[PDB]
Amino acid sequence: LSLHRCGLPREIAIELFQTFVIRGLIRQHLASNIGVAKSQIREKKPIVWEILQEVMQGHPVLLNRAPTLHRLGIQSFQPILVEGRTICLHPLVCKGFNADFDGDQMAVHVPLSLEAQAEARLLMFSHMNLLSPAIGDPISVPTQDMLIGLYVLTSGTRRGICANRYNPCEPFFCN
Amino acid sequence: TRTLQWKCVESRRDSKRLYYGRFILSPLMKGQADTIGIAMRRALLGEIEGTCITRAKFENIPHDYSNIVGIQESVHEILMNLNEIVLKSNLYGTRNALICVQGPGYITARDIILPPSVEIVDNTQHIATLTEPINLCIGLKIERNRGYSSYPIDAVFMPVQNANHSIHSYGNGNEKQEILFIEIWTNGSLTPKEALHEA
Amino acid sequence: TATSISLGIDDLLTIPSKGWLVQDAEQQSLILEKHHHYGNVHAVEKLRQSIEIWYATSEYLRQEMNPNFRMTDPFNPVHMMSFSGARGNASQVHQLVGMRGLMSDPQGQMIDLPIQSNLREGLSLTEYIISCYGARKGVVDTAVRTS
Amino acid sequence: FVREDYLVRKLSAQELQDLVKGERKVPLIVDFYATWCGPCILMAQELEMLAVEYESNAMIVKVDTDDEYEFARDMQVRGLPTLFFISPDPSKDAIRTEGLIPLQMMRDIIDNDM
Amino acid sequence: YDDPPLVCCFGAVQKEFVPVVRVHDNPMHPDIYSQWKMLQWDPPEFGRAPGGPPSNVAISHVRLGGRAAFMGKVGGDDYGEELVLMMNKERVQTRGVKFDEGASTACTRVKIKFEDGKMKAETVKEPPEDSLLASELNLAVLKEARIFHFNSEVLTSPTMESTLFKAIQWSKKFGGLIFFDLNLPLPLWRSRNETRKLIKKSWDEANIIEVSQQELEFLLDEEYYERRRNYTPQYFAEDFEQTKNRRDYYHYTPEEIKPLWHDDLKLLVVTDGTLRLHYYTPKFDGVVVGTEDVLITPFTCDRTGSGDAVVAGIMRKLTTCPEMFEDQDVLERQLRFAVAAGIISQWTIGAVRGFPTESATQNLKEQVYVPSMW
Amino acid sequence: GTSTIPGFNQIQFEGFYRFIDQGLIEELSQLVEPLIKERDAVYESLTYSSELYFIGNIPLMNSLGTFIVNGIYRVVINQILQSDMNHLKNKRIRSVADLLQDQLGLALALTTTYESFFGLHPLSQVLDRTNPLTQIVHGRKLSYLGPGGLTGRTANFRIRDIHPSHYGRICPIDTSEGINVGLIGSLSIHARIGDWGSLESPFYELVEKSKKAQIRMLFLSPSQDEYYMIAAGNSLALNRGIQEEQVVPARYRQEFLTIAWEEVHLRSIFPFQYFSIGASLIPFIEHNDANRALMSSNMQRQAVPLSRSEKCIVGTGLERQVALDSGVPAIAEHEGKILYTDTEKIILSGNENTLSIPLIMYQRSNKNTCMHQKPQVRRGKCIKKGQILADGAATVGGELALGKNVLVAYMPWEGYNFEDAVLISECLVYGDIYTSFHIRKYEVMLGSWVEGRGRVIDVRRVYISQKREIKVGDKVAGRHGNKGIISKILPRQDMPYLQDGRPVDMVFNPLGVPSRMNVGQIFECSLGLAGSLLDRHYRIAPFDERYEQEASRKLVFSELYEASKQTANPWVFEPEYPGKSRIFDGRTGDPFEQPVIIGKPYILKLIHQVDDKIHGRSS
Amino acid sequence: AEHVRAPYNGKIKFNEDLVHPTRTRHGHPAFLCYIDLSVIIESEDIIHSVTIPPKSFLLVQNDQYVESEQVIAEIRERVRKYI
Amino acid sequence: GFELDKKLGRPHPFIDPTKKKQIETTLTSDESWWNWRKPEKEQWSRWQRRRPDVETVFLKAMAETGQVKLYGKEPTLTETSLYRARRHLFKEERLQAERERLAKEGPMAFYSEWVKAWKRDTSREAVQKHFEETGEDENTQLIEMFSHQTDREYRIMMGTDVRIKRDPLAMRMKEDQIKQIWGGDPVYPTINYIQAPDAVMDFRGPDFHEPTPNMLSYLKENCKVIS
Amino acid sequence: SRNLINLFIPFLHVEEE
RNA sequence: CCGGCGCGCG
Ligand SMILES: [Mg+2]
Repeated sequence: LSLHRCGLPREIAIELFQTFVIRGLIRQHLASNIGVAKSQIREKKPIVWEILQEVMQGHPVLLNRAPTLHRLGIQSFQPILVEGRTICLHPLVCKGFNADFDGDQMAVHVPLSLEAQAEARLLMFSHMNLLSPAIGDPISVPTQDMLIGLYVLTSGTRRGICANRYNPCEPFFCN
Repeated sequence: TRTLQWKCVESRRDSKRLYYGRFILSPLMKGQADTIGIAMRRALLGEIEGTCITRAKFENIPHDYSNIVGIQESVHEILMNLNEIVLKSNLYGTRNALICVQGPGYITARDIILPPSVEIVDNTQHIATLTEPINLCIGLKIERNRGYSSYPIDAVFMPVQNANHSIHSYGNGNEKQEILFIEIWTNGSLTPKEALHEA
Repeated sequence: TATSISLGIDDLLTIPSKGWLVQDAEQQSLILEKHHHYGNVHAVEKLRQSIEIWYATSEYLRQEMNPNFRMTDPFNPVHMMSFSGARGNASQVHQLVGMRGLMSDPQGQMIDLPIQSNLREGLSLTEYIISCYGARKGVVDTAVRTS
Repeated sequence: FVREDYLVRKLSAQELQDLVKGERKVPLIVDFYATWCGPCILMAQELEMLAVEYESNAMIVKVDTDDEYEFARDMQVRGLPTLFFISPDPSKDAIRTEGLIPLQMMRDIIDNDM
Repeated sequence: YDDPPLVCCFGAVQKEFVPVVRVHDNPMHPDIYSQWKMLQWDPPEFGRAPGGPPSNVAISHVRLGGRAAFMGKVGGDDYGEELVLMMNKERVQTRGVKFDEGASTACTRVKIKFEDGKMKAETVKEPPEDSLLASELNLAVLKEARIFHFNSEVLTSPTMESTLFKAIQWSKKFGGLIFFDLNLPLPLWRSRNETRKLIKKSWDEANIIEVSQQELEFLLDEEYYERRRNYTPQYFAEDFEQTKNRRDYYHYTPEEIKPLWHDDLKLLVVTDGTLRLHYYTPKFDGVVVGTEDVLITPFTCDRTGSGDAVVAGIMRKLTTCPEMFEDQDVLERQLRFAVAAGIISQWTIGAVRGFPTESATQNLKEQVYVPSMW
Repeated sequence: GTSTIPGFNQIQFEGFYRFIDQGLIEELSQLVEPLIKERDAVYESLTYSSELYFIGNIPLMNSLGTFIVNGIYRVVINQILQSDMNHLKNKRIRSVADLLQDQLGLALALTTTYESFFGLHPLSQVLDRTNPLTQIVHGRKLSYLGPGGLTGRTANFRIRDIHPSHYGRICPIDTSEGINVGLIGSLSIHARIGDWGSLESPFYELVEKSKKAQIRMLFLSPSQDEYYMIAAGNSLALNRGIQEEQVVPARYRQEFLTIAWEEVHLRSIFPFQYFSIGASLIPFIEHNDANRALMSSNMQRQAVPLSRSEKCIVGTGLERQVALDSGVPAIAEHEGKILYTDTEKIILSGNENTLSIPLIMYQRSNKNTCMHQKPQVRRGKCIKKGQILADGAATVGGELALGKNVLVAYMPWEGYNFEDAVLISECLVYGDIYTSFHIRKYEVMLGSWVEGRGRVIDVRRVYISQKREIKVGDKVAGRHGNKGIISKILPRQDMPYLQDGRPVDMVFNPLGVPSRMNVGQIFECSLGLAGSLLDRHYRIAPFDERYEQEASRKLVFSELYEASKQTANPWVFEPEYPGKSRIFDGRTGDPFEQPVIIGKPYILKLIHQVDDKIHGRSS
Repeated sequence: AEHVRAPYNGKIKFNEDLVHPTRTRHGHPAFLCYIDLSVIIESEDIIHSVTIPPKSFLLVQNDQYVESEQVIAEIRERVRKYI
Repeated sequence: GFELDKKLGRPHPFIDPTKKKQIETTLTSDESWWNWRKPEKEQWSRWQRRRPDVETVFLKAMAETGQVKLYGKEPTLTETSLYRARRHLFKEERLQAERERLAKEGPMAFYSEWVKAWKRDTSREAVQKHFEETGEDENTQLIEMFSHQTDREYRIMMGTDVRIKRDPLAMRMKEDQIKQIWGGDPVYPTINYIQAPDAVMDFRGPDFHEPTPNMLSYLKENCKVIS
Repeated sequence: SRNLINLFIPFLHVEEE
């Protein structure tokens, strides 16, 4: 995932964006009225998912873990449709949420009005919230597996007695 | 005659549904053995197709979690036994077979009336046992496919059980050649040599 | 993934001098117990000696744990998992490769028996029971840190 | 209402004497055991299984050597576990088996010698 | 001749079958055998480290790194073949085993009589284990073997008595040593004098003898040592260590052992289980302090085969350390190995199943004792 | 319980019998067997009770220790209350005997009040039937709450702590999570309830020469526990002195000492003495931190019975006791011979007595878990009374079987095992390795596929079966507090594979060991691999280092080398780094740079899963 | 409270007349140091010197043998105990 | 000798034997305090044996082969730590020696170690003669020789895989050397732990309680509930 | 593509009898 | 579509 994206389950997405999917169905003359559109949504027609995917583009959502200890406990992401029944979360935003993948759950909210959508897009997205308000340290810093990978990558040569068995009394690259 | 040769260095039939084969391929230039090994392993594990039963139809069963009087195994056990039948075929399409026997006795894999394009690998594979003379008619569906999937049967189409390969230095670094070994385990629907050629 | 750091029983490295230091502390505890029985020291002197000699031994193992990793096994998986700052600190590694030290009973006082083994060696039945004192404290203190 | 857990009955020297003296229709198997003997536990389980096997076709009894030591010595018992297979025919001679013999061995002895 | 030196075990091959049986005053439930393990960790004194058939000693000796051969006869039925297979899988030499096609293995024909109002039995046909003839002996085994081992169970059979004495003559001719591991069976506990007369010849034909504390006290005087154990001073102890009421580990003086001593006796070992190993040689005597812990594994402990492990360890160290017979310190150091072997053998159900290996025995010996005692 | 582990339901069994013995008479200051069968009471929602002569109906306790009211299984749990206030010698335990007799005191001042006691009393709880482990551990709980007992707010902070009087009576590990921590206890394996309401544990008496002492195993109430010097060490130590002045750790007067053997009165010799059933099912528990032992016990109670069950390669030896005392398998009530076996019934005949034993076939639990039974005997087999006849759900060969043995690697894989995520292979999916049956009840043609989608299996109340294969978002855990969510499923050609070419089934993050401090999972995975190659199973009692230093390491390393040598698999034991081997990337065929610890551990599937937690709402 | 440990195996060499005898909290005889005491360890190769800061307890004696990493010096509520 | 082995890094004592002095005479327990007296009898410790590890076994093996030399027969803890620090260089030397042996002897001589059924001469000269008299080149003979290898032998030979690169010292280590890694046989026999994978639990065994009676049948047996 | 195909052609080679 | 009790998860 990107730092500004999250994965939404298909059922959660179709529930949350139901009115927008109804509007998308009616607008392109594929539904006669609201009742027919709702019936089509209930039947899980293959064209319902196209409209859901279309209307979820550019519409942010708010994720929130249970013990909201600071303001970074709720953040805004761009939802995308993922297979399964789980919410896909970026690894670099887990520290702000204080979240690990051993049973934690999250709540999703959809801003409806244009002002709320603008607020979520321009104030709550993770790419403008890289610093913690408590003291100003970065909050989306690589941790654990990424940290070990970087440490191993930048751990230099073996030197001295750990490189040569005996006292010493390498390729050259253009770029 | 050929400078680069291949041969089967070991062939073994441990059971009716588990064949083994080891093959050699030397001499290879440095780096060729790794490419051949990885591509051959991925082809053997993912690209080889098999045939198996995918759908069985009963007549007097409420649900697949019920019993039949006179048959020791329930419907679920019968379906599980049917899922383990190993077949072989070179053709595609949804062929159908038939089980039409009268008890008592043992229903083995040789009791299946197969179309001419499908063969049984193991005649002794067990399906069910009849304790009394009750009628039993089962209609089956067989197709050739890759990977894995009237009661549906979860069919696993991969006929290669496992694969392995190793790379060894040929000797002095005149051209730093290499030796490649490939090990193939199949379920008897095709020999390890046939699996190698098909891959 | 490419390096694929892992963790085996062999990688849990106890410093080479633990057996030397545990033996010295055992010799001093044996001598003082006999002279306490002789009436040459009193109970508080014996109680202080056992607690402090085993706390000093436990603290010395933790101090030498990192230089042992830095000079002899720099790429040890346990050392890399904590020196890089990824997951785990020196105290938790000491519980695995050094010794668990001394625990405390619920009413403040320290138990006059050290846990001289680490988790790789395997706690004795007596040591495991004593180590359960801190396990109960952690869960109970959680119920009050949040409320 | 509750079945007993053990089918092998413990007899005294006098009771075993009366049993052997009296008329017998089925083979009689006499076990000599002591609770302090380690091998006697396995023999106890084996003889329970044998008693389950031979419902009414054989009689399985046990004698404790801590209560009938002199009786055991008289019957030429040199150690434990020791089994005595007594045929219902007084003309025949009994068989003494020493050691943890297999269950199939006891079945063979009972079938082809008693 | 290959190394280590071969030993020969002469007698009957049986599964389990502890021979030493006496009366115990602490019986458990007659039916609930799940209670009988409490008599394994609180055993009768005679059953602290029980011995068994010589096949147990042979198997234990091979497991401790030695080479052993079994000399005896089995039937040609299924049981004899199974016994020979069990001895073969343990790498015990079978070439000294004679088969009898017409005999039933471990089966004895007896006739039940009612003399003087009490039921009694008399042997009609001896089992093949007691029916080995001097013409059926294996001369190559007796020539190669450096220690000849047997039990007093063969003295309960006249055929095996004659065969045993012929085998002893053959072994002494070729230079082997005679190991008499008493293991008195149930009949031989009736009275002291008859047992002494019965075992006198074999006792005098032996260079190495192992007896339990109960066996030795029965052979000398049971009542005297029972009275000595029960003695308590009326007013005060003669020394402080006598105030602790510790378990009695009385070491018999060589003057007390003098009735049982003879000229060809190189080493006599009295075993109080694995706790004490009293050794006597023509030059010196002493005791090796051991220990036991069956309460460490209360659900798998079983003392059967412990004495076999002790005897096998003694033979294993004797065949490879000739200085044991002449050096006291070396003798104690090597007897600690047998103590460890006996200790491990108490931790498993079954004699053959729980026989330790040399590596485990050495490991336990180094763990239990301080390094200066190794 | 002097020489064997006692029945886990023996406290409930003895309590109810005592209530029938003296509780009925002491309160009346004649019962007839119930007309409805035990199966009939639950089938059509009645109460399993017997008539008292017409005063009322007295509920009857099942041999497993649970009552049935309105067709609902119920368990009566024990209570702790005031008889050093936290000393166990100033406490009492009220069993079902005290609770049933007390209600008789209210009843006589029957049928209605007993009905209202099971429904409303907090100490009467619905039996947890998730798996055989939950059925037995529920009845052995000890509570400070309930009427006459302290509330969580009422609870003192000095309570909820471990008291030294608890050793051998109350498990120091098992406790509830949350506000009720330290107030919900659990009985030890060898614990017993005495005649004064106190808990007793057996200790071995070491006594002088001049004493008979026919039975050396005697139970201590906590009042007399103080005044005995109890040692837990062994006697495998000798120097140039003698054995009696060798020093061992001991307990005396609430503190720990180190005295000579000659001053020791009692010995703690049972291996499972100080723990409950949950903590006694963790192999190599002495290498796990006690914090994770508490969570491991809870996780084992959430394991879902799988459609196909298999035994663990590595265990503790308490699985057989759990299976026997749970009642899930079929146990013979009469010796005899087997004559007929099928899915629906087993026929046993012995001593002119022929019995027919019905078998449970796809029934529902209170937690929507399926129950099923399969014969464990063949026709013509002799059976002793009390021997197994059939295997139930989560039970194989008379042992508790809550999980599967799968090939596992411990390495990071592209962030898909970040934090606590688990990466699994497709083989676990199409192989039906972790497939479980789940059945709901709703108050339609039989055998119809409704659309909660599932197959209608029973109509009386509609029961719908759901076959649930493993999925992304499902929770799996080992027996060492190592839990994780499945986040990715890969084809077998993409998983890392060993030097024998076999791909692994799960990949675990190695970073989860040091912070969690559970080394026992590394021991079990290595030994599980060795047992699978050697065709061996291991049942190891805890604290094996009492025999020698590094006893678990010697056992695992030597068994690993035996498997490597016998099967000619040099990667199984590597002298350079025992337990670890170089594995290959399934995507490139290139080896990973460092050797990876691999093995075949025992992994469970837990109830907490998706399809029961995903929620969405518009309006 | 920090512990001074012997850095080499050797013989401890210092004058006992510049230190005041005391008794530690563990019941052991010791020397109290109030000056800049110099302690010499005669190791296997080179004679080494260890500086003991004042206000510290010197737990070793002159001419005593010490091992490496062995504590040689130490620098630097009401509870009821029942017997 | 010294001052050149130390400079070059060749195996040498840490302390020069010539520039070494004793530690004189120390307190004889008659001029010592009670707490600093050597106990009259040796005390059991549970730490009296050195812990086994991989480093000791490998150092002993390379001392046997002469790759390194130690101060004594048993490597010390200092030497074990030094080997743990520098252990990759020695393995690389062993691997390079194996590569040179393969380049010198040829594939037929090198790989015949893991083909025991091959009895023909594997020298380069013999391969040349076989090619001359039969027309089968070195590759054909190599393929023929590998056709007699067993699966066990082939799996053992996988330590020579170019990607695995198993230690040649570990490949040829014998069982008695390997067992010293964990210290030898456990004192508690493993046979106590071993259970058959297909075993059915016998509930009438010595480790089980008595069969639990039916509660109703138990009540009726004691004559307390009427029919 | 051509190099890969040339690498996998030889497995289909047959020999003259 | 209302509240109590019990058991859990993070
Ligand atoms: Mg979490």
